[PDB]
Amino acid sequence: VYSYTEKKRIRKDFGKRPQVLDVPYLLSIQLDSFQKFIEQDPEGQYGLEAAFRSVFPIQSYSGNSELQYVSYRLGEPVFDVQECQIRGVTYSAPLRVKLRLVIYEREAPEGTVKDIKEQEVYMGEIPLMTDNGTFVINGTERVIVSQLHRSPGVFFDSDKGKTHSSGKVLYNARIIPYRGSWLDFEFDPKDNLFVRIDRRRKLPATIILRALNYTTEQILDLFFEKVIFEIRDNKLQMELVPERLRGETASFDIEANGKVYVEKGRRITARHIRQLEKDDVKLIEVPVEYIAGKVVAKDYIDESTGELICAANMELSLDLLAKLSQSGHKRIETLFTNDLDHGPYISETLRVDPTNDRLSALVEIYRMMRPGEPPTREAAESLFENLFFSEDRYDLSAVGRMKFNRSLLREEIEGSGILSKDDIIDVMKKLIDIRNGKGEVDDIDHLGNRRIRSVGEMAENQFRVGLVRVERAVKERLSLGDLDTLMPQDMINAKPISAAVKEFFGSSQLSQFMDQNNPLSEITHKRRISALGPGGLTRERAGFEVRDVHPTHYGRVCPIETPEGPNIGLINSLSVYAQTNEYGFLETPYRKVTDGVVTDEIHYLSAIEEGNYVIAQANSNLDEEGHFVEDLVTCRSKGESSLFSRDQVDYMDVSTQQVVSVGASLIPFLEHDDANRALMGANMQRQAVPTLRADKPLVGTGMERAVAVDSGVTAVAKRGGVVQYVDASRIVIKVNEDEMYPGEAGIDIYNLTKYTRSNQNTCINQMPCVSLGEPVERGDVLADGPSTDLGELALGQNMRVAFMPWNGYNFEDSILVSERVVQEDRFTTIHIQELACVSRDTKLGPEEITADIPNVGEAALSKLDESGIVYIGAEVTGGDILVGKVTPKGETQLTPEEKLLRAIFGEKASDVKDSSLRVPNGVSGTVIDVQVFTRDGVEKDKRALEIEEMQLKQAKKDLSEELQILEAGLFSRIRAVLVAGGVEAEKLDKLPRDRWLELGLTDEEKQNQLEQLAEQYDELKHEFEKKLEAKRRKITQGDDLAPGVLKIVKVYLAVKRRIQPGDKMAGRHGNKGVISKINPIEDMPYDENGTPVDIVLNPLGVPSRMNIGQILETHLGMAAKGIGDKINAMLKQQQEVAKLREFIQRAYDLGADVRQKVDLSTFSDEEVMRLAENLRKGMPIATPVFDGAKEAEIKELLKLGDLPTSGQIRLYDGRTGEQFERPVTVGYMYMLKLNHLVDDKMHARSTGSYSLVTQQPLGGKAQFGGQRFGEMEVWALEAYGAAYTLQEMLTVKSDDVNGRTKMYKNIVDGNHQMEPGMPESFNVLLKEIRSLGINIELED
Amino acid sequence: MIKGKQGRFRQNLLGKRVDYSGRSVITVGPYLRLHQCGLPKKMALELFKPFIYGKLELRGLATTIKAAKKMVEREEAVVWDILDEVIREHPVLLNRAPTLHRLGIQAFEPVLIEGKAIQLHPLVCAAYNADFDGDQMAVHVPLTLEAQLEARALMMSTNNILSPANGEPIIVPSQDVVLGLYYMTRDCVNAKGEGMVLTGPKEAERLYRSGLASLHARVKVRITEYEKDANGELVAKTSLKDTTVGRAILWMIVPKGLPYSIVNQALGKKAISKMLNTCYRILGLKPTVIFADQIMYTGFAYAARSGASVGIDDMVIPEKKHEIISEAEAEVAEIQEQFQSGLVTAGERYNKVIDIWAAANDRVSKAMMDNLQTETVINRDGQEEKQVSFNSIYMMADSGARGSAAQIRQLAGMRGLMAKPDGSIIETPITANFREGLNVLQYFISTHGARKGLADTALKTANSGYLTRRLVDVAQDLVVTEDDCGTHEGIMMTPVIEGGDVKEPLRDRVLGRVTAEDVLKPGTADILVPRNTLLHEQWCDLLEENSVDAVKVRSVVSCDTDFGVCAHCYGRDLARGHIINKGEAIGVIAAQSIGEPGTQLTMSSIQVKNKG
DNA sequence: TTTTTTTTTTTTTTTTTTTTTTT
DNA sequence: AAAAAAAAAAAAAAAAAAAAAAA
Ligand SMILES: [Mg+2]
Ligand SMILES: [Zn+2]
Repeated sequence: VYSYTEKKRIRKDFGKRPQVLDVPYLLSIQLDSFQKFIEQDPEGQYGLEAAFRSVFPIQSYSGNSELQYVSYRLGEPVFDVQECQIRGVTYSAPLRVKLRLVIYEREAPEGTVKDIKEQEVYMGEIPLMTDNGTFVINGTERVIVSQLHRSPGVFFDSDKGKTHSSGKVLYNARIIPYRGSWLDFEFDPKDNLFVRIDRRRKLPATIILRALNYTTEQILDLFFEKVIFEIRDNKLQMELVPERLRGETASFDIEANGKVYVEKGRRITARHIRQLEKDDVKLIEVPVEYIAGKVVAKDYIDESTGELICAANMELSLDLLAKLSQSGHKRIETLFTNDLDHGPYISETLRVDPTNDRLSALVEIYRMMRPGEPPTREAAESLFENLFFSEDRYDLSAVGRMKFNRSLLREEIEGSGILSKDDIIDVMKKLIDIRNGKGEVDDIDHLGNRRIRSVGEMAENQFRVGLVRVERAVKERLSLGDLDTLMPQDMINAKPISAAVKEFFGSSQLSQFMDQNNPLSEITHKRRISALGPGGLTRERAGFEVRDVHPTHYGRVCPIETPEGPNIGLINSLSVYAQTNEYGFLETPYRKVTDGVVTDEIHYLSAIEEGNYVIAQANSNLDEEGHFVEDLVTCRSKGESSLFSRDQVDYMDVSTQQVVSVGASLIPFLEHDDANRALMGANMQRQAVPTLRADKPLVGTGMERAVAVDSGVTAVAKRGGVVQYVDASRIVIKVNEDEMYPGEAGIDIYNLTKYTRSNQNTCINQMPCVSLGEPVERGDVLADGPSTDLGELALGQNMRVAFMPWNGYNFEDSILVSERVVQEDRFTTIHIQELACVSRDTKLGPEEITADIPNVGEAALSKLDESGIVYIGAEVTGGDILVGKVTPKGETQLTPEEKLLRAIFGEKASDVKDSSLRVPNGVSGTVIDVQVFTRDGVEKDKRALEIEEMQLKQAKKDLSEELQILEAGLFSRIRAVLVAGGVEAEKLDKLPRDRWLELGLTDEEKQNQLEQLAEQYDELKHEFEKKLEAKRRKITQGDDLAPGVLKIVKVYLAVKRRIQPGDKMAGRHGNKGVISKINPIEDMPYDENGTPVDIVLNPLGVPSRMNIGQILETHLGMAAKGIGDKINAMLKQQQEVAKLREFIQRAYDLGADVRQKVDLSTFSDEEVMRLAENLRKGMPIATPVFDGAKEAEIKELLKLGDLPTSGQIRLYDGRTGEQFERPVTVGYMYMLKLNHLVDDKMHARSTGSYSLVTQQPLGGKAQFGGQRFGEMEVWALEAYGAAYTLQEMLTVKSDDVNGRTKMYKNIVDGNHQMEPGMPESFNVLLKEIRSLGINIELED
Repeated sequence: MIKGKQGRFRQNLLGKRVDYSGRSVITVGPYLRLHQCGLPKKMALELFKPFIYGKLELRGLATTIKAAKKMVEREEAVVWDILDEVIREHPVLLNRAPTLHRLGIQAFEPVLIEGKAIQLHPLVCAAYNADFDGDQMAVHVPLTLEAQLEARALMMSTNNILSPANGEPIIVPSQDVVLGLYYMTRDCVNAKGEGMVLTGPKEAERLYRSGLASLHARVKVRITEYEKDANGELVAKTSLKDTTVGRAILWMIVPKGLPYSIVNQALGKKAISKMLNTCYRILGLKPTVIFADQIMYTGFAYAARSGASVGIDDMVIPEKKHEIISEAEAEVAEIQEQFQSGLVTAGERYNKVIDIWAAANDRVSKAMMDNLQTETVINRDGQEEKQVSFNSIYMMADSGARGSAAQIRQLAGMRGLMAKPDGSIIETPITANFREGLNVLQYFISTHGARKGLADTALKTANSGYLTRRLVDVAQDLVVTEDDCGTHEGIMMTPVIEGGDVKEPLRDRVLGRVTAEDVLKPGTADILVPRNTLLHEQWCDLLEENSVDAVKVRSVVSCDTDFGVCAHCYGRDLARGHIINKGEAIGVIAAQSIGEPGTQLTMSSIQVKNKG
């Protein structure tokens, strides 16, 4: 079924795969995170509750005074969003925390607290997030792009050592914690394990273990197993382990069990090992010389006198063997030595171990962290414990613990956030195992190890920083705390937390000014996954293993969409269906597959879980039961792809477009497109300016609807019903009766947004797209936003194009454009600038904004007002004064006679220099609004009072009219109730609306309801009065500004650019182009029946830079407009429904295999006529990205119109009137107008304003700057013989004031001549050197 | 004061915001000559402002200077006339953003357009490398009269047909002009106007314009060629020669000296550059500029009148594609089954799989290239016969307009086996051209190679930048300061043999460079050319006819000079042709030539094959 | 067999917000 | 205590020790 707004225009859809999981609510990653941050969590596992209970409780050292946290609440914001945009403050709200402080007596720790107190104390102010996932922080929407970073946990990374010219692999383990100090280990080239806590001076890896209080024997036992030995006659017998003999050769004749198992020189083959095990061959005689190569396991001490014969980790010499034999040491147990499988690299580390004392290792760490400090036992122990063990300075967060436990194959999923002995021990174990050929390594660019940090986590992090700081302050005060003489306001301080959090949401690299020049730009810039930011990979330190695309991005990150240039592949986007797992790893949905039945139930899989199973690609067909029609269905596996059997499939994709992002799934026919050009097309679409009148794209993808609805700027309804009263600035919706509240419904008052500036100078204008009285269903589109059209997103506009190389003007990639496209003015934006003029108070009196200005003609003052501010609607131009501002004539100059004058005061009527802010050169405009802002204690002047009264009167009108409309709804409800009971018509309509309860009504609930409504009416009166007073107060009170400013007046210029011969239009498949000429309507080439063509692109951009998608788009657009022309012809003849209904039904069928299956039979022919009216200039066609529309369908669709099947038509040449041979393509490629506008690019310069200290011409487009003559151009001139031009680019046009003036004189005087002579810079340098005692003389 | 960025030693090197500057987006400029740069009005009344003041106050239209200022700011009609007068001949310097080459600061004359976009002649879009998709060029001006003469003599866009590094021209028809030329001259077996003898070229153009004879029409005409057979004399010979009507039409643009056969083929991007270069060598410079203008114009016009447009139906797919792919699939199936049995190890199985995929890819590529090319069977007024096709994709590829055989293969044939992100070649290739659709798996695979290419280019940008900087740092010292060092120790150049694959003959690597010892013919006691002689093209031809396998050439690697390098010992400048005149710096010529072409740089028994 | 000289490989030293100073 | 001004946001030098060579 189709709602009213949907029924306005059904988009023909070519899709085939039945959707099972519709597109989710975009921006979910943002709203879910932030609601997680602020929402009162009773369990308090995440959010502000978690941070508070982490930092709390508090108490000074032996203070007998404990500060505890009770609860937290987020009060209402002081302002609301719209006035926040107007004013400039953050859209923040207070954060009131209920705290409790209790203090005991002396020698009563456990005794009852002597005194208590509790208060809802103010605890900082926190920014909030609007309904679009944006933050209004300084009169502008800042979006906190979520970041991507290496997850906390342990990552045994090989770290392939391409250095050393040896190929050796320096296996590296890195226990990265979420909060604390790192801890990594690596094998050095000498096969010795080393540690460098926090990347400071490397230390032997053993050190921490012997700093962990582990004895050398304990260290050896933990790292190494042992081999038992026994002195038994000559050639002491040792426990034979045939398993240990694996990967070893018989260094001696193995003749045990009366059998020659292995003669000397032969390996111990599997045959011999099996024979040994079968006979249970065990401890046997072995040579002592063979044992000589072993290493002593324990610390053998001569028992006769208790003298250390030898500590462990020493090789066995026969003298030592005899010595221990005489002492009675029957046991000669040695560490099991090997290299193939049990390489004891840590034994070599122990050999390199400089010391063994625990305190010695503590001192080693103490010097390691803080070099050169005085060694100390207590401080060293505290350092060693607090680096890892102490919770406060180290915390593997729950994500970190989970990853760490899973990496070490622990049975457990949850544990403490601090490490332990066994943790590092097992890390070392697996590290040596990997180096010993037991275990592969992880790759950090596998999304299982990458993690997605949203806004909420970042806010919690910064707020926890603030909490620990204020807690430190609290402890400071408590240690000096007085006895119950101050409640928790002196101990507390809101300033640090507020400063920290506003520093984050404001000045941070992840709070970018929202990209608002299109709805798609907004939504893409929200759903963004950046690899930069704190604790991340800086855009130059990152290499290439991360700028690449890993084979798990599929379903979690769009390969196509990413900015190019400096940082390519660091700023990946998010798939359309992607989510964030509870830990924060990018999951994705898959269709559960039980046997052949692909069950429509959906399961969300993380990154690692994907590999464990085998998945089918989305466009694998089915047979109405979920069974794969092709039994050996293509499927993907642990980074692989093969034809798996019909039963060897555990999951299937949800839809044909979960690999891409919305920023690139809007592309149609994306399948028939190279990845490079699709990437550039997605980047282009993201920055398309919203033209004057939105135009529904003629070839969409079915994703434009959802993108526009969920982006935020479409004024989506809230409750269904009827549209009581449309308007250009407001829509009022009478609610449907069922959806009405228990009382006082019938009111929506959707305040549309008339013209206002965007964050890139593009009008954000919302227009109403509902006819009066039309019913509306919930969640529909009442008012089109900027670049929206009945809900559908409309970025650019259609334009009938003809791929043919015209006379050159489309040479490289240029684009003709017939005058018609600019004549009918379909590309024309409404850029709205914001010039801000301020009035500071510097030395020598304040700045004056008076209209009185010296040295200005009457023309400038003609349009100003008396105060000095231009009137609204003043068609200003270049150079006109917007604001009349002046300064008090410099400073203290001349001589002490000037000080005498100042004592007497000067004698100047003017006594003020001109500093008025004019229109920037080269821009027209019609002033819309001029806001005035006043520092408190500054009396509002004439213009300020004018605006103040205007806004106050308008606000009075607004409150009055909303109250009136709500009262009208209330009385309509009263009348509806009075239809039954008290229905006296004459008595009802005789008396006025003063009393509609005195009418007769028996004992019924109706009169009780009327009494409730009357209470609502009186409450409405009182609430209206209070809102009115509050609004008056807010308007009247002066707004605090930056220091030293009396008042600032900001004026919003509005301009109407036009498509012109330097812009940069671009299709959607990356096919850029700069408009090269605006031809007359005639010179364009016109098809057979007269209609010209509005663009002539260059064909030779197709075959190379292969993006043949756009040709398919052109053809399908041609067919779309063909059906449109057919419907237009039928309507112009005023055909009778049957013709229309039949034709539209046929066009919508076109369904060899499709999913539309629409029917216009039950369509209320009036609505069929409305549909024809909305389709009479095109039949919109959808084409999901990879379940596209095949060519044969396009041929049939064109054939439905009378147009030729080829997609090509003969075009006549307008200028001559002959025929182009070689018939040419003509279709409707939906072209954009990217906001690289020529008149924001061009910037001339002859002798404009110069610089401050460099004294060169001032650089920058914002200040009339000339192109920079960098070094490489200096080389370019040197290569040529041209020298004078270089010598003049360096001296007579950079800094030489005398040379500049002389050259200007010569030019105006008519002489073309530089002045030969060394530039004065040489003279300055010469005197500089002569300052030093250096001759630095000249020569010949 | 003598240290750091503000140190007054390294101060004129950091960068200076030069006055009289400019900027704009760029726009194509056909109808311009090859030495004209369409400059906007709104930017040419703020560049030549002081010049306007001078010519205005001098003319007396407004004697006082402030009146002149207020007149120009008043847009009075006279100021347009005065500005036209001052910019009558006042060369401007158009500079692209990264100025690797020494052509990247070429200078043009101005012609004023309306609007705001620095037009730019199409042919000179190559040296700049601009692409008219948002590229922005800066306009400087030379003030002092010496600087004007430099901008007109040393840098004018019409005195740099030959780039510094490689001798051959860098004003070479590029994208649409070559497609137009290609279309304008192609042999069609039978078409309107077939089988007739018209006249010289004039009646050929008359026939085409009237529509009587189609553009492609194998027909005999009477072109007369003025060949320089005699010593510096235009010897004229005329005769009934076969050609095409379009070929006769194009012949009118060729200047006198060239022989007719220079344009009788189907002019691609190769033969057209060869024609332009031959015109250079035979009739000097200025005729080459006139001929480049004419070729660009008569290429654009007939490209338009052709209307070569890329309909989708012209990317023909082989009907044998699916059969070949099924055969390859069966092959990999048998190989995999055999590997499962253990008869072949995993590595051998994988190598065999990729090899048979490569073989199938070759088969499909040959099939599609055969369907695109030829394949046009048409009656010749008798029976049928086949001719090279006119499909717009194939027409482009054969012409070399933009897109060689590889890319059209990717458009119609299998698009290959995309290597995994590491670099190892994927076992299962992409078996779907672009005309048919890709699949989520296949497209997601292609993104790997695409993004790796993009990132590697982005890095190689700065790599080539650093390399150029080092080179110009160690080369800027030199300057050709000695006419002749009078040495004898020049290296002996020979054709370079790449292990049995001699590529560069003695032609190039001794072209122009001055011989040290007198070239001796292989015949004994037969001095071919004297000692200190310039090896221009005719002497090179003499070397070819004598086929000298080794000649001693003076080399700058060892010239007896104190602080420079001999003029003779350097050779030709390889930007103008004649021996390098005293002064022109070669170090910052060299460094940049060995620089700029850096980003293009990618980041048992012998069988005798010849008679000898 | 012992001492001295030379090499080499390892280590350590080199436009906006905040902080410190002044009134 | 408030307001205004200044500055922060891997290469190589030296030296210990190991190894060569001469007395
Ligand atoms: Mg470009
Ligand atoms: Zn020389």
